[PDB]
Amino acid sequence: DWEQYRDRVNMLQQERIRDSPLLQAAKENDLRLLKILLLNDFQQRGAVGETALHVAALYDNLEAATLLMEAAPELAKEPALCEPFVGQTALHIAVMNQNLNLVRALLARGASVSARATGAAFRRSPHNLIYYGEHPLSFAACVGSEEIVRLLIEHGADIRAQDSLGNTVLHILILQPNKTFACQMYNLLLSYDEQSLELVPNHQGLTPFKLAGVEGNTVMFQHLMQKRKHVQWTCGPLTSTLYDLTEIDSWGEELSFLELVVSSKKREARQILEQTPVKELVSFKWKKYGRPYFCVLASLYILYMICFTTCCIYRPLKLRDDNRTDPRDITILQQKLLQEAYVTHQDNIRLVGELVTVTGAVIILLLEIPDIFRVGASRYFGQTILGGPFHVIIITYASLVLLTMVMRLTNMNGEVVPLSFALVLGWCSVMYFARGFQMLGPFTIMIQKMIFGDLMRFCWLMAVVILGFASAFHITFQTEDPNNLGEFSDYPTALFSTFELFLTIIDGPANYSVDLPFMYCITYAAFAIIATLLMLNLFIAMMGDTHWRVAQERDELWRAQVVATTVMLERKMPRFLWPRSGICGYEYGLGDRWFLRVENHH
Amino acid sequence: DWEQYRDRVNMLQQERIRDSPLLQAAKENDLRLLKILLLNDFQQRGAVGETALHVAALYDNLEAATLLMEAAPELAKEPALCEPFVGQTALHIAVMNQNLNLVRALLARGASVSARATGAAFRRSPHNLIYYGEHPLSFAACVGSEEIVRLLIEHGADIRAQDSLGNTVLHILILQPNKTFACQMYNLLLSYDEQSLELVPNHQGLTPFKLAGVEGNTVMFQHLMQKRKHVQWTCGPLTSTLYDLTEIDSWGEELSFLELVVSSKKREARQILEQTPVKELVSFKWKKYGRPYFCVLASLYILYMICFTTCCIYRPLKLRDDNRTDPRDITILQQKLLQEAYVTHQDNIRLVGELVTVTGAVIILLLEIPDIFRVGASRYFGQTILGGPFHVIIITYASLVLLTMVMRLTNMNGEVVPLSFALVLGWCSVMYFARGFQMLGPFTIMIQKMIFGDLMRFCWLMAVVILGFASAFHITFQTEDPNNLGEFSDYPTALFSTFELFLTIIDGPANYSVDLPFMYCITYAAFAIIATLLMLNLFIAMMGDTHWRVAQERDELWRAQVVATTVMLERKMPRFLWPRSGICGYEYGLGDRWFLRVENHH
Ligand SMILES: CCCCC/C=C/C/C=C/CCCCCCCC(=O)O[C@H](COC(=O)CCCCCCCCCCCCCCC)COP(=O)([O-])OCC[N+](C)(C)C
Ligand SMILES: CCCCC/C=C/C/C=C/CCCCCCCC(=O)O[C@H](COC(=O)CCCCCCCCCCCCCCC)COP(=O)([O-])OCC[N+](C)(C)C
Ligand SMILES: CC(C)[C@@H](C)/C=C/[C@@H](C)[C@H]1CC[C@H]2C3=CC=C4C[C@@H](O)CC[C@]4(C)[C@H]3CC[C@]12C
Ligand SMILES: CC(C)[C@@H](C)/C=C/[C@@H](C)[C@H]1CC[C@H]2C3=CC=C4C[C@@H](O)CC[C@]4(C)[C@H]3CC[C@]12C
Ligand SMILES: CC(C)[C@@H](C)/C=C/[C@@H](C)[C@H]1CC[C@H]2C3=CC=C4C[C@@H](O)CC[C@]4(C)[C@H]3CC[C@]12C
Ligand SMILES: CC(C)[C@@H](C)/C=C/[C@@H](C)[C@H]1CC[C@H]2C3=CC=C4C[C@@H](O)CC[C@]4(C)[C@H]3CC[C@]12C
Ligand SMILES: Clc1ccc(CO[C@H](Cn2ccnc2)c2ccc(Cl)cc2Cl)cc1
Ligand SMILES: Clc1ccc(CO[C@H](Cn2ccnc2)c2ccc(Cl)cc2Cl)cc1
Repeated sequence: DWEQYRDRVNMLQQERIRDSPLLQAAKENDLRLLKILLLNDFQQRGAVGETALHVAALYDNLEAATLLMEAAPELAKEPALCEPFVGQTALHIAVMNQNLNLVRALLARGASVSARATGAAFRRSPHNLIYYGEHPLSFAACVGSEEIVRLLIEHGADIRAQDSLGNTVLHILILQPNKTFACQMYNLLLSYDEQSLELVPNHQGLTPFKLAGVEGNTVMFQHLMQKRKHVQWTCGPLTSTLYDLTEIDSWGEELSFLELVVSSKKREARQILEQTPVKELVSFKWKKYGRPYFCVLASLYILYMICFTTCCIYRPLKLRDDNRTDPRDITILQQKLLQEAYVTHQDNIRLVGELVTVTGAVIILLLEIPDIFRVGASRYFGQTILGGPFHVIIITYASLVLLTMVMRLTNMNGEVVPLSFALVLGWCSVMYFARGFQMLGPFTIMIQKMIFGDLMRFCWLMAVVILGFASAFHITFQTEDPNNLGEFSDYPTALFSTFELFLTIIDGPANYSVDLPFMYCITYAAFAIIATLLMLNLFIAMMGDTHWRVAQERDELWRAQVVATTVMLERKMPRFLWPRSGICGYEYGLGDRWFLRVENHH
Repeated sequence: DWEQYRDRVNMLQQERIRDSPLLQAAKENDLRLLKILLLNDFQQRGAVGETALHVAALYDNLEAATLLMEAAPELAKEPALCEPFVGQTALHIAVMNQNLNLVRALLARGASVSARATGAAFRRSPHNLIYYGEHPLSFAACVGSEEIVRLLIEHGADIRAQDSLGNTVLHILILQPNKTFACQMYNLLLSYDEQSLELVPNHQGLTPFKLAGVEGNTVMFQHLMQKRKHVQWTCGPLTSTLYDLTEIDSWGEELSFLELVVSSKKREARQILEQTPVKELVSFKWKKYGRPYFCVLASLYILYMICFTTCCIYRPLKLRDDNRTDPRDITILQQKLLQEAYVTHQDNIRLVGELVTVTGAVIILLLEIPDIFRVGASRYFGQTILGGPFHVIIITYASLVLLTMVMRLTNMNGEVVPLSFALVLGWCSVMYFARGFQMLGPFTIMIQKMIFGDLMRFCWLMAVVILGFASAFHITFQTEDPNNLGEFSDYPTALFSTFELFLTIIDGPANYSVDLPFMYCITYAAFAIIATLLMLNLFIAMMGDTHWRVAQERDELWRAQVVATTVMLERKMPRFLWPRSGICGYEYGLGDRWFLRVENHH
C-alpha cells in the first residue's frame, strides 16, 4: 500500500543522508566538516535523487546551503529524480520553509522559478496532507509568503502557469484551509493579472469562481463577489446593491455554477446556496417559477398514480378453470387472456388508462436515462440533494410497468408480482415531491436518514434474534399437532411469525384448550423481554437520540434540495416557461450583463 | 410583482442619473463640471421626478448640494413626483442621511418642514424595510438624531402631524426596532407636548400606549409606565408603588387595551402580559373572579354534555319493520317516528333533556355568532390565544344538534350521522376549559401544536404508504376466496385495513389453515418494516424532538390563554359579577382614577 511505500521512501532517504558524509553535513550544519569535504564530487544524491543542497534546504541550513552553492553553483538548478519527489528543486523546499534569505541566494544562482514538482508527493490526493500544486509561486502563495511571492514574480514566476490538474495559483488558493489569508494572497496575485486569470479553467473546466462554489469555500466566494457587485446608493440605514449574475446564473454554458454546487459531494458546498447574490436568486426562481411548476408536476404525477392504481383495481380476471382439490387452496380467480381481456366497454375504458400507464413509464425512462449519463450513475443514484433513491425507485417502477405490459401481451401468468412492486414503489415515489413543501420536505429527509442509519443497524441485530428464536420456536412445535398452533408449523412460517411477534403485529401464540410445550412459555418469555420490551423500545430511544442530532443537517439538506429542484426544473423544462432571471443590463445601458438588485438594512 | 417594479424603478433612476450630466455631477461631486453646468435648466429631473438636489442629498454631497442651491434656491422646495417617491424632498433625504449641515442649508433656503413623503416607498408594508411615516420630523426621530429633531421643531415641524395611517411621531417611534433609543427620543418629543400627544389616536383608534401593547414593544410599555406610577413610600428593602390603571383597564372604552394585546398577531404582544401594572392586574382578576366563574362554566358545560349524551343513549328506536334478507345485514332496530317517539313517561323525561340540549345549541350560537363579527372571522377562528379551533367545533356541534332537531321533526332517517359527529365534537370541546387549569392547560396546547404540526406532516406521507400498500394487498387477494381472509376483499376495506395495520390497531392477516399468496408475505414484511417499525416509531421520535423545543412557548401561550379567558369573561358576563378592579382614587382624594398598588422587595 502507498503508506508503506512512502514510509520506506522516508526511511531510505534518512539512511542515505546518514551514510553520505556530505548529505550528513548538509543536515547537521557542521561547517568545519562541510568546508573540508567541499575543499577536497558535489553531484552526490540521496535516496530520491535529491542533492546535498536539497538536504541543506530541507533542514533549513542557510550556511550549509550557501557553502554548497559557493562550491558548486549548478546545484541550485537541480531537481530531485525519483517517483515521489520528481522535479522538486532546492527552491521549492526553501519556499515551503519560508527562508527568504535562502530563496534569494538560490534565485541569484539561477534556480528555476518555473520548475514543476511533478512527483506524486505533490499531487492532489487523500494520500497527501497538503496540495500546493507544482510551482515555486504556487508554493509561496499557499504558504502565505507575500514577500516570497513578489520576489518570485519579479524573477519571472509565470502567474498563469498550470499544474497536472490544470489548476492555476488562484485555483490552488481556493483549495487551501486558511480561507482568510488566501484572500489577501488572491488580491496580491490579481495585482499582476493586468483573458483574465479569474477566467482560466482547470482540466475539469472549473474557473476559480466555479471551484470556490464546488469546494464550498464560502469565504473566497463572498470575497470574489465583493468585485462583482456595485453599490447603487445608501440612504440612512438602507443600501441598494446590484450583483452581476454572469458567473452564478451561467447562461447558455454547458454546465452551470448552480448545477456544480448542488451536485458537489463536499458538505461545505451547500453553504454557498446561503450567500447574498445566490440565496436571493434561488429564492426568486423558486417562488416565481419553481414551486408553481413543481405543484403542477406533483399533481399530474399523483393523478397518473391514481390512473395506474385504477388499472390494477379493475385488472382483468375470470373464474378458475379447474377445481380447488387441495383443501388449503383459496385461489378462485385467474387471469383473462389478451384475446378475452378486451371485450366490454369497461375494458376499452381501462385500455386508455393502461396506455396512459405505459406511456408514463416510457416517458419516465426517456426523462431519467439521459440524466444518469450526464450526472454520472453513482452521483445520480447516490446524492440525497439530487434525489438519488427516488431515481432508483422511479426507474424500477417504470421497468416493472413495462415488464407487466410484456407479460400481458405474451399471456404470461403472475402479473400480481410486478404490479405489487409497481404499486408500492410507484406510490412511495410520490415522496419525491415532498421536497417542494416546507411541511413534508425535512421530514422526508428524516425518513431517508432513519432508513439508511438506524433501521439498517436495527435490522442486522433483529435478524439474528429472529433466527435464534424462530428456530427455538419451530423445534419446540415440531413434535406437536399443527392444527392447534399454526404459527411455527414449518421454518418459513416460524421465521415470518417470529418477525411479526418481534414487532407485535400479531398476537403471541396461545390456545388455552390444549397443553402447549413448557419450553414454549420459557422461550416466548425470553423473546418478549429481548425482542418486544428491550429492542423494539430501544429502537424508539435510538431514533429519538438520532433525531435531535440530525435535525440541523436535515433542514440544510432540505433548503439545498429545493435549490436542486429549482436547478433541475430550469434545465429540463421548455425555456419559454423559465424567463431569464434578474435584470437585463442592456435596456439600462450596462451592456450584455444580467444583474440581481438587493436592498438591505444595516 | 412589486419587487420587479421597485427594481426597475431603481434601474431607471440610476440610468437617468448616468444620462443627465447635471445629475451625474450631483452624484460624483466633481465641482469643476458642476460649476460649468450651473454657469452655462436647473429643473432637470431623474426617473421619479427627483431633482439634481435630491441626487446630491442622496449621495450625501454637501458641496454639490450647496452649489445647486446657490445656483437655484427654489430646488430646496421641490418634491419628487412619481408613484414610489411622491412628495419626497431633498430635506427628507438629508435628514435620513443625518447631514445636519445640509439640513440647516436646506431649511435656510425654505425647504418645507411639513412636507409629506406620500409615495409607497414610505408606507408601512411588508415590501418596505423601514417605516418612518411621512414628515422630516418623524424621519429625524426614527433616525435617532436629536440635534436634527430640535432643529426641525424650531423651524416649525408640527409635532402633532399625522401620516396616511394617522400615526403621529410617537406612534412611529413605538414601531422602530431600536426600542432603547426610541425612549430618549420619545421624551425629547414629549418635552414639546405642552389633548396630550400621548392621547392622539391613529386611524385604527390606537393611542401610542395601546400601540406599544399591540406591537409588543415591552421596552416602550415599561418606559410609558414610569410616568403612570407613584412611589408611595420606601422602607428598608420594601417599596410601595401605585400604578394608574386608566390606560390598561380601559373602563367603558369600546375596545380595551387587554383585548387589543391578547388578540394581537405579534408574538411579542404576549410579553406585555408579564409587565408590573398588568401581571398583577390580570393575576388579581383571574384568582378573584376568573377561575371561580370558569370552574362554574366548565361544570355547567360538562353537565350539559352529560345531558346531551343521555339523550343519545336513550334515543328513540323500535324493531325493524322488514326482514334481514341479505345474510350480511346486521340492522335489527330503526328510528321511531315523531308521532310514536313521545308516548311513555321516560320519553317525556327525555324530551326535557332534548329541549335543554337544543336550548344549549341556540345559546351557543347566540353567544358565538356576534363575536365572529367583532374579532373578525379569521382572528376568531385562527388565534390560539382566543380559542380559535374550539370556536369552530362548538359552532359545528350546535349546528349538528339543530340539524338533528330538524331531522327528528321531519321524520328524516339517519340521525346517527349528525349525532356521532355531535358527540365527538361536543365532548372534545370540553378541552376548551383545560385552559383554566395549570395541569391540563399547557398540555392542551401540545395537543394543538402536534395536530397542526407533526400529525399533519405524518398523515401526508402515511397516506401515500397506505395507498401503495393497500393497492398491493388488494391485488394480491383479488384472485383468492374472500371468506378465508376478509381484510383486503375490496378497495375500501383494503384501505381501511391497511390504515389499521399501519397503526397496529388490528392484527396482521393470517390463516394458517390455508395457503395465502407468497406475494402477501413479501408485501406485509416490507409494510411492517416501513409503516410499523420505521414510521410509527419515527412519529414518537419527531414528537419527542418537537416537544422539548416547543415546551417554553407552550407555557407562554398558556399564561396568555388564561389572560384572554379573564378578558373574555369580564367582557361577556354581567357587570354585577365583575366589580371594577383595583383601588378607587375618589374615596382617597386622588380624583376619578383607579389604581393598582404593588409592594416589592429590592
Ligand atoms: C439490513 C438487514 C438484513 C438482514 C438479513 C437477514 C435476514 C433474516 C433471515 C434470513 C432469511 C433466511 C431464510 C431461510 C429460509 C429457510 C427455508 C427452508 O427451506 O427451510 C428448511 C431448510 O432450511 C433450514 O432448515 C434452515 C435454513 C438455514 C438457517 C436459516 C437461514 C440463515 C440465514 C442467515 C443469514 C445471515 C444472517 C447473519 C446475521 C444478520 C426447509 O423447509 P421446512 O422448514 O419446511 O423444513 C422441511 C424439512 N423438515 C420438515 C424436516 C423440517
Ligand atoms: C392531512 C392528511 C391528508 C391525507 C389525505 C389522503 C388520503 C388517504 C387516502 C385517500 C382516500 C382515497 C379513497 C379511495 C376510495 C376508492 C373506492 C372505490 O370506489 O374503489 C374502486 C374504484 O377506485 C379504484 O379502484 C381506485 C381509486 C383511485 C385510487 C385511490 C384513491 C387515490 C386518492 C389520492 C389522494 C391524494 C394523495 C396524495 C398524497 C397524499 C371501486 O370499488 P372496489 O374496490 O369495490 O372495486 C369495484 C370494482 N372491482 C371489483 C373490479 C375492483
Ligand atoms: C415487496 C416490496 C413491496 C418491497 C420490497 C418494497 C419496498 C418499499 C416499501 C421500500 C424500498 C425502499 C424504501 C425507501 C427508500 C428510500 C426512501 C427515501 C426517503 O427519503 C423517503 C422514503 C423512501 C422512499 C423509502 C420508502 C419505502 C421503500 C420504497
Ligand atoms: C428483521 C429484518 C432483517 C427483516 C428484513 C427480516 C425479514 C424476514 C424475517 C422476512 C422478510 C420476508 C419474509 C418471508 C417472505 C415470504 C415468505 C413466503 C411465505 O409463504 C412463507 C414465509 C416467508 C418465507 C417469509 C419468511 C420471513 C421473511 C424472510
Ligand atoms: C367523524 C368524526 C368523529 C371526526 C371527523 C371527528 C374529529 C375529531 C375527533 C377531531 C377533529 C379536530 C380535532 C381537534 C381539533 C383541535 C383541537 C385543539 C387542541 O388544542 C386540542 C385538541 C382538539 C380539540 C382536537 C380534538 C379532536 C378533534 C375535535
Ligand atoms: C393516513 C391519514 C391520511 C388518514 C387521515 C387516512 C385515512 C383513511 C385511510 C381512512 C379515513 C376514513 C376511512 C374510511 C371511511 C369509511 C369507509 C366506509 C367503509 O364501509 C369501508 C371503508 C371506508 C371507505 C374507509 C377507507 C379508509 C379511510 C378513507
Ligand atoms: Cl409524501 C407526499 C408528497 C407530496 C405531497 C403533495 O402534497 C400536496 C398538498 N400538500 C401537503 C402539504 N403541503 C402541500 C398535494 C396533494 C395532492 C395533490 Cl393532487 C397535489 C398536491 Cl401539490 C403529499 C405527500
Ligand atoms: Cl379536557 C378537560 C377539560 C376540563 C376539565 C375540567 O376538570 C375539572 C377538574 N380538574 C382537573 C384538573 N384540574 C381540575 C372538572 C372536572 C369535572 C367537573 Cl364536573 C368540573 C371540573 Cl372544573 C377536565 C378535562
